[PDB]
Amino acid sequence: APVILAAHRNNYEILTMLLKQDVSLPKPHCTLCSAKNKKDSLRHSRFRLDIYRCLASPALIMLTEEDPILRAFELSADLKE
Amino acid sequence: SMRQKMQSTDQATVENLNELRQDLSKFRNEI
Amino acid sequence: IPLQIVRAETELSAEEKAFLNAVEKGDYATVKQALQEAEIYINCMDPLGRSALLIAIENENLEIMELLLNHSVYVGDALLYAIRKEVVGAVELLLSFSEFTPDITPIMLAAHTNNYEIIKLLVQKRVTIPRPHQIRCNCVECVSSSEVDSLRHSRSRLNIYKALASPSLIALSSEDPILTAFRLGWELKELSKVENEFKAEYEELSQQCKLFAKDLLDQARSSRELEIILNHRDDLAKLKVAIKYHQKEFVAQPNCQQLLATLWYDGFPGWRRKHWVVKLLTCMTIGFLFPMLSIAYLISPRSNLGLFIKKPFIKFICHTASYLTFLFMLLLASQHIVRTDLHVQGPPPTVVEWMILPWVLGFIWGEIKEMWDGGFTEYIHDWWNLMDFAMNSLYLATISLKIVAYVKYNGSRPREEWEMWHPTLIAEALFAISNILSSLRLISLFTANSHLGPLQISLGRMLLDILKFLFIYCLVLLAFANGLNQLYFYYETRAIDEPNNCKGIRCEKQNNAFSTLFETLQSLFWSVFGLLNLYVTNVKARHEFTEFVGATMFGTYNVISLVVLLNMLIAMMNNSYQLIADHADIEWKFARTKLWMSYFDEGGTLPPPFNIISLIQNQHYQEVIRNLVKRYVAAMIRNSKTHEGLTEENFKELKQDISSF
Amino acid sequence: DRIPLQIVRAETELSAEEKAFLNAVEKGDYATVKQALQEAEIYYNINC
Ligand SMILES: CC(C)CCC[C@@H](C)[C@H]1CC[C@H]2[C@@H]3CC=C4C[C@@H](OC(=O)CCC(=O)O)CC[C@]4(C)[C@H]3CC[C@]12C
Ligand SMILES: [Ca+2]
Ligand SMILES: [Zn+2]
Repeated sequence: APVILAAHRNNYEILTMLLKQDVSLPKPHCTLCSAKNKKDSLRHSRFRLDIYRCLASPALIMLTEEDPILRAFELSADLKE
Repeated sequence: SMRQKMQSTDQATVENLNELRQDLSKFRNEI
Repeated sequence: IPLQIVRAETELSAEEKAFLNAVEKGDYATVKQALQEAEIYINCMDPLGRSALLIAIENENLEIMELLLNHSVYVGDALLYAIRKEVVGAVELLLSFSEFTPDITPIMLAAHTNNYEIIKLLVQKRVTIPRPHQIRCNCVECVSSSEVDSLRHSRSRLNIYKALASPSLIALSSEDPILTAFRLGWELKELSKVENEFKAEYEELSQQCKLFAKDLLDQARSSRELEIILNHRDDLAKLKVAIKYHQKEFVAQPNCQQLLATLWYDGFPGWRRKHWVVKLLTCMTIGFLFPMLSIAYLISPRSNLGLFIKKPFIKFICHTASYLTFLFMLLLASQHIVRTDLHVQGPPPTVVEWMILPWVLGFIWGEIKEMWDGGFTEYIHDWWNLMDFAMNSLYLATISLKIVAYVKYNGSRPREEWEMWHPTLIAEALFAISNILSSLRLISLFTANSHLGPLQISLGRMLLDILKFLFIYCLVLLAFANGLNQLYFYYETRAIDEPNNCKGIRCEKQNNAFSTLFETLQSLFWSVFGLLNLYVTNVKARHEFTEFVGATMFGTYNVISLVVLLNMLIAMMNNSYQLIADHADIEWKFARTKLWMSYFDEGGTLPPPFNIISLIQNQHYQEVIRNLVKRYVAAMIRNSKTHEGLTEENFKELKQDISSF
Repeated sequence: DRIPLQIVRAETELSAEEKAFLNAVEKGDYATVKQALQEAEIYYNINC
C-alpha cells in the first residue's frame, strides 16, 4: 500500500494528505496464515515486518492515536516480544 | 522542535532558488 | 484497524490561500497586489503558526517587512524570532502556541545565541538582566516561587545563568573578563551539585567559562603583556586567584609555565642545556652543603651565601636534603649498637634520640605556622597535611609517654615480667608507627620529576574507586563473619587446654578462629592472602553436620571474595586508568605549579633543625585587556564567517546583476 | 535586583558616509565606489 511506504519515510505532509481519504491497515496475528507460510515463508515474514515498521512511525502515531504516550509504551513492549 | 533538528543547513533553500533560476532560464530561450 | 485523523489543522480560506503564497515567492509586484488586497480588507498564518511578518523575516526582504509594519500587523514575538534567525538587518529594522517560554527577553536570547554583533546592538540600548539569588537562599519570594511552581523557577534560573555565561556578553560588558570568568565558572560548578536535575547543563557552562578564560589568555604577544596580566591585583596575584579556583588549563599554558620556570630556576641560567650527569652532580653537591648555607643565611642574610638559599630551587634541595638526613638518622635508632640494655623500665634518652629531638620540634613548629597562617579551611584541602598532623601527634604522644615512664619507674626488671600496658611498650609501638608514617612522606616529592610525576598523580586519582569497592567488601565480610561466629561460638576453649598455651591464629597450630567476633573478623581478613589453614573449621567433639556447614560457609566466602570481587576490581581499575591517562599532563603541571609556589615566599627559608633557633596599574591592565579581546573576537569570527560569506556573495551576486542586464 | 549592562571599552563609531562606502564595497558595486571616491577627492575615507 502507498500509505505503508509513506509511513516508512516517516514524514508528515504526505501522510496527512494520503490519510485524508479513508485508509485501513490489516492487523497482524490462525489456520489460514499457516497455509500461506507453507507456500512462501520469506514473503510472509517480510510482510509482517513491513506492517509493524509502518505502525511504529512517530508521525503516524501523532496523527492517528488519541493517547500517543500510551501507544508508544504498549507498542514498545509488543515489539520486544 | 523536530524540524529545526534536521533543517539547519538550509541547502535546499539556496538550491530551490537555483532551481527557480534554471526554470526561468529554460523558459527564456524556449519562448 | 482503519482509525481516523484525530488531530488536524484548520483549512485556509481563499484570502488565506492567496496570501503567504506571494509572500513565499516574495515578488514585489505581488507585494503591491498584497497591499491592494490589504486595502480591500494580512494576519493569516501558515500551518506552522507563523504569520506574514515572521515568514517575511525568513525571506529576508526588508522592504516587505517595512510595508507590513506600515499596515500595523501584530508584531508579537517578531524581534525574538529575528534574533533567533540571527539576521542583523531584520533586527535593526525591527528596532527602528508560543515558541519561547514567557520569561525569555530579547537580550537573554541574544546572549544564548552568542552573536557578537546582535549583542552589541541590543546592549547599546542599555538592557538589563535580572540578577539571581544565592544557591541556598531562604527568603519569602524564593520559597513562594518554589512551592507555587518549582519547574518554572528552575527553568528561569537556568536560563538566566546560561545567558550570563556568554563569552561575547562577558567581553562586552565586564570590567575584568578574566575574573568574571573565574567566578562564574566556580559558581556554576557549585550549582551542579545542588541542582542534580540540571547537572550536565551547569557542568557544560562551567567548562565553557574555563575555555573562554584560557583562550583569552592564549592571545598574548609579548612577555610584558603576560607580566601585566599575571601580576594584576584587584607577586603573581592573578596566578594565585586562578589556583584558588581550580583553573588547571589556565595555569598549564606553555607561556605561563615558561615564566614560572624562569622564576623557579633563578641562579642557574641554561639549566636545560646542561647534560643530566651535570645536573645530578650539581644537585648532589648543593644538597651536601645544606648546614653551611643555612648557617650563612642565619648570620649574613644579605651576603652572597645568604642570598644563595633564598632561591626557590636551592631552598627545595636543602629542604629535601634535611628530610633525607632525618630519615637516615631514624634508620640508625633500630640498630642494636645504640641500645646498651633492654631491661631498664624507665630508660633515659640515647644519643640518637637526642639528635632526633630538634628535627621533631622543627616539624611541629612548621606545621603550626602553616596551619595558623593558612587557616583551618586551607589546611585540610591538601590531604597530605593530615599525614603530617597524625605523625606529629604520634611523636608528641611518644615523648609524653617516655617522660611518664622515666618519672614513674626507677628500677630494672626482666622484660618478660612487664605487664601488657607498660608505658615503655606503648611508647615503642607509637614510635614505630611514627617511623612508618614519616618514611611514606617521600612520595610527595615525585611531582618535581617529569617521569615519576604523572604516574604518581594518576595513582592518586585511582584511590577513590578502591574505597567504594572496599565498602561493599566490608558489608560482605561483616555478613559472613556474623554467620561463622554464630555457628562456632559454642566450642570456645581456654588457652590452658591448648598446646604451648596458645589461643588464636597467630600460632603454629591455629585454633579458636571463630570463637569471638573480633577473632572471626581477623580470621576472615587473613584468608584473602591464604594464611589461614583449612583445619580451623574442625570441631574437637567431631560433629559432622556443624563441620560440614562451617566448611560450606568458608568455601562460599572464599569463592565470593577471591573469584568475583577481585576480577571485578581488576576490570574496573583497567577502565578508570584509561580515562585518567588522557588528562595526566594538565593535572601534573597543576600539581607542580602548586609545589613550586610554596618555595617562592620568604617565610620558610630555614630547614627544620635551624628553624627553631593603584590607578596607574589599572590603566595598563585595561589597555592590555582591550587588545586581547579584539584579537579573540576576530579569531572566532573567522571560523564562523568566511565560508558563509563567500557562498552568499556568489549566488546572490549572480541572480541580480544578470536581471539588471 | 537587576544587573545593568553597558559597554565598558568604547571605540569611536564610523560616520554615515564611511558606513555607506563600506556597504558599497561589500555589495560589489564598482560604480558606487568610484563615485564615492571621486566625491572624497573633491572634498579632500578609504583609510577608515
Ligand atoms: C626509594 C628509597 C630507597 C628511598 C631512597 C631514595 C631517595 C634518596 C630518592 C627517592 C625519590 C627521590 C626524589 C625523586 C624526584 C626528585 C625531583 C628532582 O627534581 C628534578 O631535578 C627534576 C628534573 C626533571 O624534571 O627531570 C629532585 C630530586 C627529587 C626530590 C628526588 C630526591 C631523592 C629521592 C627522595
Ligand atoms: Ca605541612
Ligand atoms: Zn531569595
